This record gives sequence, C-alpha cells and structure tokens, in this order.
Amino acid sequence: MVPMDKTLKEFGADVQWDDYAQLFTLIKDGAYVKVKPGAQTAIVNGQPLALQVPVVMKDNKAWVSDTFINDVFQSGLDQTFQVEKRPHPLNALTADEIKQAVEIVKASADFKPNTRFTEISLLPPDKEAVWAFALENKPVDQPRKADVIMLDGKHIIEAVVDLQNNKLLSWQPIKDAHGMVLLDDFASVQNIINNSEEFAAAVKKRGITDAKKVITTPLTVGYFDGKDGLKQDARLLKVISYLDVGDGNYWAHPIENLVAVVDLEQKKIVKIEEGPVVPVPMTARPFDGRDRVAPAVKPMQIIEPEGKNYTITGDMIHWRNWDFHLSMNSRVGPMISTVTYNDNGTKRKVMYEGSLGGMIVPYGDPDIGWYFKAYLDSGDYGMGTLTSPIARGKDAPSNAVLLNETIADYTGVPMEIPRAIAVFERYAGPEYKHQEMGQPNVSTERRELVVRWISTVGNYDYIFDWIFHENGTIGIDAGATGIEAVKGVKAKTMHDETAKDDTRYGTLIDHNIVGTTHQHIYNFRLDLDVDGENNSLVAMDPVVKPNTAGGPRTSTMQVNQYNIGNEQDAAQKFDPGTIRLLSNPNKENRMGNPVSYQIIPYAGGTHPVAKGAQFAPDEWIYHRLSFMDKQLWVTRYHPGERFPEGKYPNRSTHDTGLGQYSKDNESLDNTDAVVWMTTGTTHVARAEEWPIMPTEWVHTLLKPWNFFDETPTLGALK
Amino acid sequence: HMVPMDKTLKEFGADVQWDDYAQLFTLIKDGAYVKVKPGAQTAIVNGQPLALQVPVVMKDNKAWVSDTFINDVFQSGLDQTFQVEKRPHPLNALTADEIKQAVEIVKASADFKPNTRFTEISLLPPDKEAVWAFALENKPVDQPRKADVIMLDGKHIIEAVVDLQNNKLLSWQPIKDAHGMVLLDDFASVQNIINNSEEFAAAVKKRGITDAKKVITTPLTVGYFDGKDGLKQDARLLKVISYLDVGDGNYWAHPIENLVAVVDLEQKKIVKIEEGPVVPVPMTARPFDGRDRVAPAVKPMQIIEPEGKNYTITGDMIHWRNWDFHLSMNSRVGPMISTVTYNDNGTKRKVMYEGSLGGMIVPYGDPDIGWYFKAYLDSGDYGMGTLTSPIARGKDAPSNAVLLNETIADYTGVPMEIPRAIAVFERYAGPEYKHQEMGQPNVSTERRELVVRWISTVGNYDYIFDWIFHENGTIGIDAGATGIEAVKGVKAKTMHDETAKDDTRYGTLIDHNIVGTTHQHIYNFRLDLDVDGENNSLVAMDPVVKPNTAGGPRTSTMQVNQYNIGNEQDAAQKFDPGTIRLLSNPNKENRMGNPVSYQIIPYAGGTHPVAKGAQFAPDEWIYHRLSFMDKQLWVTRYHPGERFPEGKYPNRSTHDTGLGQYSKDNESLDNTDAVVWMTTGTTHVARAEEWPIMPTEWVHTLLKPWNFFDETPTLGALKK
Ligand SMILES: [Ca+2]
Ligand SMILES: [Ca+2]
Ligand SMILES: [Ca+2]
Ligand SMILES: [Ca+2]
Ligand SMILES: [Cu+2]
Ligand SMILES: [Cu+2]
Repeated sequence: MVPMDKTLKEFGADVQWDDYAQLFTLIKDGAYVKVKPGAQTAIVNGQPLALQVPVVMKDNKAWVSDTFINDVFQSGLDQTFQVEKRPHPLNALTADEIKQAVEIVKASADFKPNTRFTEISLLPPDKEAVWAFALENKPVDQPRKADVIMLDGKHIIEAVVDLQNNKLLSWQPIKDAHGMVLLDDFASVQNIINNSEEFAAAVKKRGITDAKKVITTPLTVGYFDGKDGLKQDARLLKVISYLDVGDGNYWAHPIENLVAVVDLEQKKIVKIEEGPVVPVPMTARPFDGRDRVAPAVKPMQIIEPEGKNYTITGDMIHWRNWDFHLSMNSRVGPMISTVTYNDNGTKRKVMYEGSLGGMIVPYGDPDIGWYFKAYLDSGDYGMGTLTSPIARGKDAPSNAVLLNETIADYTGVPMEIPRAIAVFERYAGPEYKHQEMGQPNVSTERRELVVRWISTVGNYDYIFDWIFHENGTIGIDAGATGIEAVKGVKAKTMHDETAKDDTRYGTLIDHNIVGTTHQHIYNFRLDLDVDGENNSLVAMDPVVKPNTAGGPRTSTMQVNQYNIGNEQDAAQKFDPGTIRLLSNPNKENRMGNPVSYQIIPYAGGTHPVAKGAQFAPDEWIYHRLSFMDKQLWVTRYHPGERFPEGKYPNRSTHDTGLGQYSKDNESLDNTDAVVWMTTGTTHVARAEEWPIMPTEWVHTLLKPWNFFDETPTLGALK
Repeated sequence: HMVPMDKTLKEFGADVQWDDYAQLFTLIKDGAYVKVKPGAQTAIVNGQPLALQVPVVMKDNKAWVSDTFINDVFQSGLDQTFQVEKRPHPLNALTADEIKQAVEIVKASADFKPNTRFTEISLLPPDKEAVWAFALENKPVDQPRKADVIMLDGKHIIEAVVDLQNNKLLSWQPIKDAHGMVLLDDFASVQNIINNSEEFAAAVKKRGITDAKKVITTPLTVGYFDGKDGLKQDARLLKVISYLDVGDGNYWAHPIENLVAVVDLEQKKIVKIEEGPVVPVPMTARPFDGRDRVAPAVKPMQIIEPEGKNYTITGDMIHWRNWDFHLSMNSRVGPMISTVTYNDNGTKRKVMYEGSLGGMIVPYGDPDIGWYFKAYLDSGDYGMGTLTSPIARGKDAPSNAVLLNETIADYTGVPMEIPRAIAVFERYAGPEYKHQEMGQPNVSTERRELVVRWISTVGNYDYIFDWIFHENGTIGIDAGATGIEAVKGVKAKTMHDETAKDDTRYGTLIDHNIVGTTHQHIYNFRLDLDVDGENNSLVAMDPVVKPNTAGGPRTSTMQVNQYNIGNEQDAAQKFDPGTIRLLSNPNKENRMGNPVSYQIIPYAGGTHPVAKGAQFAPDEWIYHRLSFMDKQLWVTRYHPGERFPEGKYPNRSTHDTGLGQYSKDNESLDNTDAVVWMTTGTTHVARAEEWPIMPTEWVHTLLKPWNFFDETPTLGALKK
C-alpha cells in the first residue's frame, strides 16, 4: 500500500476530494475516475470496476494498493487508446529503428569520427501504397527505410538505410550544402566567446564588468554575395550578446553594436564587428512572476466523465467522421497524414499529408547587429527537436490528452518528448441555428478537434493548431508568444534627443529598449487529395456586372470563374474577397458541381497582416526565399519537394524551395497537386508586449465546397 | 409539500445530474453549482453548506423535493453571481413601470390618436458627462429620467419626449416624410391581405399551387428607386415574397418564384402584383430540425465552475477582473455596452462610453422581380432587439454561461420580457502568454475572455454578436451568421440541365431547383471610445519599406510613416489590414512617453469571403442612400443624436441620413471627443454544405490597447 496522493500526482493524474460526497475524482488524459473510500468498486469513464483492495483512509490520508494505478487506469475501461496490431506505413521511426539506422551508417568504412545527425527520419513507401493501406487495408509489402542525414564537421552527407534487411542503400555527399544549427553549436559559441581575450576586451569597452555574465546567441548569417565580408566555404554563425543580471531574462539586457563571427570548424572568432557604444539596459525585467502575485481565481474545469469521442490507435486518430494519422518530425514537427472524411459509410480522401512547410522571421533594421537576422526556425534550428512540452491545463484546456513523441537527437540517440502534442475537443459556439418565429428553436453545438503543438526557438514560442471541424472544415492557426528581440538605445522616453533615430526601425517599448520591427511568415505544405488524386485549381472572382436582365438595377453580383493551369499562375497573392478552390474535375456532388475544397490562406489575425515581404526585390533574403511574397502556391506532387525555403537554407545563394519547385511552370490540370499556404504578420511592438508577449494569432482555413450534397452535420437519415 | 424533483427542476431550467455510484445529485443553473444527496440535511451551493429542513427524497427510484426547494437553494445567497444595486445606474434601461408610465403620458396627450403604435420606447440619454461622473465619481446625475417615445400614427412618425420623474409630456413632434419601421402586426396584415386577395389566389393557382391556404408570405421593405420601381414615395408599402408550406417545417425551401405582391399597409390591400415566368415550386421535403435524421450518440462534455463565477452582476453593472461596464437592451440595435473602464492598479481608466451595433445591411445581387429590391436593414427596419432569440442553454452558449433576461416595450406599448436574451460566460482561450526558455522551468499562463453574446433572428437569418473582453485590455467584437438561406426557384436540377448556366448567373445551385442567391452581410459597429479621456485624435501608422541609407549590405529597411487624420472626411476610409490605425489621447502618455492609445481593427478575419465594399455599381440607389457600406473605418465627433450608420428612418429613404450625413460637414477630429464606426462584412456565394441549414460563419473585429499600458497587462501585482 502507498499514499494515494503522492502516487497519483507522481503518475501525472489530477486528484480531487469532495468531503461532502466522500468521493475522490481522479483525472488523467482520457481517464475520468471516481472512487469512494472503503468502496468495493470504482467508476472509470462511466463504467463500474471491481476493486481487489478498496481505497483506504488513514489519519485522513488516502491509501491504495501498489497495483491501483495499473488496475484502474490501465484496466481497459478507458478506451481513449487502442492497440495497433497492423502498424501504419507512415509511423515515425521508433527508438529501436533510430538506433538501428545509426549502427548501419557507423558500420560503413566512410563514417567519419565525430559525425553528427541533422535528421534521421522515415523514408516512406510511395503515396499510392500508403493510401491503399489506409483505404483498403492493403499491406505495403515494403521494408522500413530511413533517411540519415549527417554532418561531418561541416559537410553534409545523405544516406539511406534498409532497416529490415539492415543494410546501407546509399551514401551521398551533398556538395556546397551547409548544415543546420545543432545543439552543440550553441555551447561552442559560448565557450569560444568565453575564451577570447579580444572579445572580452570589446565587452570591457561597452561597460561590462564581469565578462562571465555575458550570454551569447548563435545566429545564422545568411548570404550577401560577399557584402558581409564572409566566405561561403566556412561554416559560420554570428553572435549577439546579452548581459545576465539575474532577473531570468537576459533578453532584456542587450549589448548593442557588438557582433562576433564564429567559425565552428576553426573553433574561433574570425571577425568582431564594433559599432557605437550603447550602455546596457540594466533594470531587472523578470517574466516568470518572481516579483508578482497573481490575483485569486475561481476554478474552471472542462470535463468528459465518460471518456473521449476520439480513439487513438497507435498514431491513428479517429473522431466522428474524421480519420487521420499523426506523427512527429525533428525539423517541421507534427505531420497529419491520410486524412479522410467518412461520408455516410464511405471514406473520402481529403489530404494525404499536411504539415508546417517552413517559416521565417526577418527583421527590418540595417545596423550591424540586425541587418542579417532572418531566422528560418524550422530549417535552421529544428522545430520538432525544439518542441516545448505542453503545460497541462494552461498551454491546452484541462480536457486535453497529451501525447509523447519520439525523435532522434543530433548524436543519433532516441529522444522522447513528453507531452509533445495536445489533442482536445472543444465547444465552438452553435454549429448552426434557426429560431423560426413562433416555432420551436433549432440549435446544434459545434465541436472541433484540436491538435496543438508548441515549439520554442531562442526567444520565440510558436503554437500550431490543426483544427478539424465536424462539418468537414479544417483550420490551421499559428500563435506567437515569447520574448521580443530588442535593441539597446540611449533614449528612455520619446522625449529624448535620440528617441527619433532610436525608434526609426522599431517602437520604444521600455526605457532604452526598442522592439525592432519584423515579420512572422508561416508556410504550410498541404498535399490535398480532394476526393481523389487528380485535381485542378479553379478561381472564382466575385464581380460586379452591369444588369442586362432589365428592371431598376444597373448592376448585378456575378462570378468570374476560370482555371489556373500552371505552377507560375498558381503562385499568387491572395485576395480574401475572392475564392480559390482545389477541385476534382472527375467527381461531382448531387447538383453536378465538381467536389472541391476552398483554400483560404488568410482568415484573420490579431497583428497587422503581412501583405508580402517587407523587403525590396533586390534584397538577398528576398531572392533566396520566394515563398515569402506569395500567399498561395500550387505545385505538382513530388516526394522530394517539401520545404518552402529549400532543403538546405543555411547560407543559401538562391531559392531551392518553392521558387525552384514552380520554376518549370508545369501543368496543374487534372493532376496530383500540392497546396502551399503562406501567411504572416508585420510586427510593430507595444509596451503591452514587454517583458513577455501576449499570444498573437493568425488563421487559415480549408472549407469543403460542394464536396457534400447538403449540411454535413444534419446526420444520417432514418 | 413535496414535488417530483426532476420535473420541477427541468421546468425551472436547471440541469439535473444523478450519480448512482456516489448517490449524489448535481444541479446546475447559471452561476449556481449545487450538490445534494438523498436524505441529507445539508446541500452544497458553490462550495458552501446549506441546511435543508426537508431533504431530497428517493421514493421508488423517484426523487422528491419540497415545494420550497428551488427557492431555498437557488435563491439562498450562497450564489453571489447577482448582487443588488444600491444606487440606480443612470443608463439603466426603462423599467416595465416606466414603459407603462411613458405610454400613459402620451395617451393622455391632446393629440394622441387611437391605434397609435410604438416603434420605439427608450430611455433618453442623460448628459454623457454626468454619466461618467457617476460611474467614476459616484456623483448623482440629477436630471429627470426622460424617455423617447417614437410612435407610428398609421404611417406617420411622431416623436414624443416624456419626463418620467415629473410625469410630464415634454414634446410632441411629427416627423415629415419619414417612414416607420416594420412592426409585428404588419406581418399578420400581409398574410391576411394575401389570403383575402381574389387575384393573388388566382395568380398562385396558375403557378401550380392547388391550396392557397398553404401559401406563406414574407414582408419585405421595398427601398427606393426614384420612382423607377413604379411605387409612390408617399404610401406605406411592403413587397411580398411567398413560399409553399409542404409540412417539412421549412417553407423557405419551397419558393414561388417570379411572383411579387405590393401591399399598401394603410389601405389594407394589394396595390400591385408583379408576375414573371412560371417556375415549378421545389416540392421535396427539406426539414432542418432533424425529424428525418438519426440522432448519433455523443459523450458528454461540461464546462464547470464549482465555486461560482469570477464576475459579479450588480443590477446591470458587470464587474470582472479589471473590467467594469454597464449592459442594457435596446429594441432596435440590441445590447449596449456602456461606461467601460479598465482598473489600472487602483485607477479606473476610461475605455469606451458606449458601444453597440450601429446597424447592418444584407444586399442581394439578382436583378429579377423577386430580388432586385432586396437590401435589408435588419435592425433599423425590423428591430433586432425586439427580434432577440432566447439563448438555447448549452447549445447557443457554453454550459458554464449565465443567461440574462431583458425587458423592452412591444409595438403596443406593453412591457416585454425576453427570456435568456443575453449570455455571459467566461472562457478558456489558450495560453495568454508563454516562454519556455531552454533548460529552464516553463513560464505559462492561461488566457481568459469574458464573452457577452446576443442572438437576433430576422425572418430566415440568425445573427450572433459576441462582445469579447480580454483580460489583457483587448476587446473583440465578432459577428456570426446562420439560419436558412433565401433561395430562388429554378428549373435546373443539376448543372447539366439546359437552363443551369442562366439559373446560376446570380448564385450557386445548392439543391435541385434551388439557388442560393448571392448577397452580402455588412455589419457596422458604433463605438464611442474614450481612450483614457474624452479628447482624442486619430493617428495613422503605415508600415513601409524604405531604402537603406544607414549603410551595410541591406538595400532596404522596414519603417513607419506616421501622421494624424485631421477630420471626418479623411477618417472615412477603407481599411488596409497591413496598416495601423490608432485612437490616441494626445494629452496622456505611458511610461515611455508614448500617447496612450487603442488600435482599431475593422478587419481581423472571417470564415466567408470578405466584402471589399458594397457589391453595387456606383450608379445604384441602395448605394446612394447608404454610404456606410463602402468604408470600413469612420470617425466622427460625438453627437448624442448620431447613432445609426444607415440613418434613423431608413425605410424608403431618399438620401443618406446616416454616416454620409454625420461626416458631411467634414469636422475636425483633433484632440476632441471621437466616435469610431467599424464596418465589416462578407460576400456570400452559396454551396451545398449550407443547405437546408447554414453552418455558422464568423467575422472578427478587434480593439487593442496600444501603449495604453507600460508593460504586459497580465503580469500580475508587483510585490516590490
Ligand atoms: Ca514542380
Ligand atoms: Ca494532392
Ligand atoms: Ca460631424
Ligand atoms: Ca469618444
Ligand atoms: Cu514578432
Ligand atoms: Cu449569407
């Protein structure tokens, strides 16, 4: 027997005692338990459970069998999770597979000592086979394969391994390609700066007493055709510094105009750039509440006493008419695959694969410490790897289920991310309503299933929500919070001499602190298969036309409909006033209209909107990352094209992503198309966002358009 | 003294939950969360013990409570959601007694004519200054309570002002050329008139309708076409569109296309019958109430607050966290949010004197006889407050909501209580903020939003309005649209039929012989914001890409050209979501020397295509009469008499008496009491998924504090 409280809260379960009813309510994920002290039985998700040993109260402390948790929580009454007997071909690599894949490449005569692993992911069977498995239960009859991308010092090599037959299929060095930033790179940078007398000297000038309190940040340097004075061959990283004053927020104490260039191979500082001396903002700015007292609040719980409406079999999620596969990737994070909508007993294809394409956060300041900031969070830092475990009840509602996910770290060792993904159902207002006058009301509530993932890179915290509506609609929201990247300035208020110049590229959000303006650009790769593989891109532009039918009206509301036949034409600006559809020219609904899905790149946002890239077309960042200037893109399906910014975005000399994927202007008529949505924000700071940023959101949407023959939620006919 | 518990409570409107295992009842009703065990002499209300002389009784599997149970428990006091107002708020809506008093005064008036109807009976706005002084300094107003009595003498509008404090008639003013809004009896008249019309009955028989009694009419405003519609500006008219009742509870799905009747409400007769091509009435049963559907089993989900709410409702005043505001009801525009302040560490700062729906419009794009004239001004012409739809507990609002009742006067001057008129509820809205510093302990807080929801149904349309108070100072205003679509009867069954192309030129074929005619939903919000004081100024911040002149590899930089918007004509503009518009207080600054401000966002997204402006050529009349349709942002100087974007009397109006008029004089908006008007809407191109019933579609607007505070608003109290 063990103390119930310790044991349970140690298990991650929530414990509630109701003295009035002499009842304990235990909650953890899909399990909702009720147990009375001394009772021979308990209740699990509405179901009675016989107990070997009743709960025991001693000294008014609850005690339970040391087998309690297993007997009750893993009893079987909680059906949230189901056993997967036949593994989905898209299941991410297991811990064993990761270790097996590493062995295979390490057994090769070519494997160099100290080699690192930028990414170890599943090399998936072909699309056709996967769909056949999901739709016809046909086995892929294939061997598990893995892509093993390594970083030999600074050299990239791509290998492919065959896990079943445990053999190396290929070993290909990738010329000119720079590797992404790995964990250890962060330590080297701090160490190299720590051992540099020069740097300590530069730091000395700028008023810094203890060079040991200096906190560094490793930043990608981009590419400027040589204008930045950096050689293209060398694996580089720029270093921005802050002074640790003990407030837990070194971001609030920038050391302006001091930039160091570090060569990770030579393990040394190869260039120190010094600008005018700006006193370090010293005032403590904690964001963790150490200096605060939250106001008392009454409790709020969202409960599901009988369990969840969804079931999770392996990674396969089932919920109402929805069925999809959820996996994890070290680079882009969560991947939603083989998405189908069960249309009255028939599973219809909606999306083969959906995930984050890639993202970028570019700044608008030309000064030495800023002109180069263009963070490619997923491509250069690895968002899946940097996943931030969900804070139960806070980062997600109390009725959510938290999933653990496994990936490989940069040394090839399995890595399990606790509470990596949040799954939860939520009330979203009335689904539909009609109060006919003098008649009984008609109302149904809307239910949405949310798959939430949070990744934190440096000072930024990003939230991604994949929202499944019961009615067939899919929403994709991106929230942004964290700590702002600030610039040290001499003005304390807007009444100071330098205030005018100090705020030229950003707002004065605190004394001597300017939140430099920038943008948040998110790109989503959505391999939509609208009720099938072969689709077409159709445009519907609402227009005002002169009236030719007679009567008092001079004009009418009509629609200019037309096909967009190629990739170049498909790459365009999005007007929320227009309609863009991905149709299946081979299938129609009951009214003769081709079944389709409405693509909405911009469905709102809480920060000013990014019309495009706040960059002149001659800027290198602009050249390299085309996906930034267009909100909508459609390319022919190709398993090798998955990143808007290109596979190897670090110090890239040109566009290897969407710019390249659409480059050949291929046909998009009745063929397998891939939709790419670019949505972003223009961030001009406020005091309300300092020291910590209130979460800002952007919304995207995918609506069924004549995909169904009527209101999808009415239900089956009697 | 005993009653069957389950029945009594259900009837009372309380949610009843029985837990066989715990032998416990859980009762929920608004701010009250109750726990009670059979036979127990004690019950729990919001975590507090309540003694019961007569326990709940379990008789033969049946629960029983005393005839006094509901009162003793629910109205015990342990539920502190509602408190008693000591000193009456000057903005409190007229009481049932005041309504009846105002009706007596004008009825005792020399000129009062029998059969005079009442379009609107509302409190006459006390001096805005006196009202703030009361809310901020608790200084009594001290001016007699007045009421505006707008009546319809047949088709004539008269404006009476009564002094309730002294029981005096202050003024009786006939309003020339003005038309009155559509009243409830007008609906009954239209049907009777069509029912008694020999010719109309004949018109329907030739269109396939065997039983004239099965014909259902709808009363639509005709607008104004400079006589082009062949209708005299003098008469009080309404056009009539009909549907055939086939018994599926959804007559909207059975249009009698190309048949329009003009009804002169004063003469009580059809003064004109416009007939077009005969189109066979769509007959297939298309019920939307589920009568023909299988009810799928879903697992229960409840949002609970066991110890009560975080907000308190004293009279009509609502207190929640740092927010304080007054909530009342108006027969025309519905809910009104007044004297809105934000408690800043002990100091209540002004945010908004009053906000509410300004007005709205739903214009169609079909030139045909049964459509060309459809340009609905729902609130002005139909009165949305009056048409408020009682909230369906748990469905129209989350289960943790508190439902308020609201009282207004009906068109005959009699007090009218709207059950569940407004919904108040707190909700979880993801993390307020978060930062997971690597290798460090996580920092996360949840976001809480207080939502004020109101639903109004006008004919086939169902509108939902949410006033969202973010704990961090932000205020959101969302509009949701649902209900049944106004459809056009057409010959084509599928897009393959010969007439399909013509049948769909103005809308999508959403069902056999049914076309969801294209139209737009344009909402306008009147927001009298007092950003930390009365005197404010309109400022523009345009994020621009400026060439780099500071040196380095960069060719360009991201800068902002800021500038003030001096007057009304200039403030009336389109809104570019890529830009920033602020209502600042030039007389007050935050800790960094920046003018305390609020960011105005007329466009923050939507689930339907967005309306770029009115889908009308500029030579159209509906476009002329109403200018609020084209601009998303407007700023005018405060005027207690300017409240409607479309004008006070929009029925058959011949010119712009709304926002076109209010800004017409191009007055200065510099350091003065400003009023912000936000326009947003959708362009609705139908699809099968929206028939027979439309899934709720939403549009969002936002008001964000901009340097109004000195730091993250929700950081918490400082121990330093
Ligand atoms: Ca291509
Ligand atoms: Ca596809
Ligand atoms: Ca004016
Ligand atoms: Ca004002
Ligand atoms: Cu930002
Ligand atoms: Cu509509």
